Amino acid sequence: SEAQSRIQDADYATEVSNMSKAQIIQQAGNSVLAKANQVPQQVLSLLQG
Amino acid sequence: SEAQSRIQDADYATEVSNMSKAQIIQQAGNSVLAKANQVPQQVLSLLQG
Repeated sequence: SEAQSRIQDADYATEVSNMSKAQIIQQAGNSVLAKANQVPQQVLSLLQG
Repeated sequence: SEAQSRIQDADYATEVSNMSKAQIIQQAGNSVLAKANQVPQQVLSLLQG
């Protein structure tokens, strides 16, 4: 049983850190997606209309 | 998709300048045409009639 515990029974210590890092990266990705979509309208500024 | 963008999708920066150039030439040519049609009647001026 202790043997089987070493292949199954994922250690939460690394898993929670991975979850936090993934969520942070997802938030950053949403932010940068918004900021990138905020770029083009400078061309409308060029059009001056 | 980026590759297809690099072939289509005219750069607006050059297009706006080209449009400004074309409009300026059009207006200047119209004015010069008016002047050219305003030239001839000196021949009537000669006739003194």
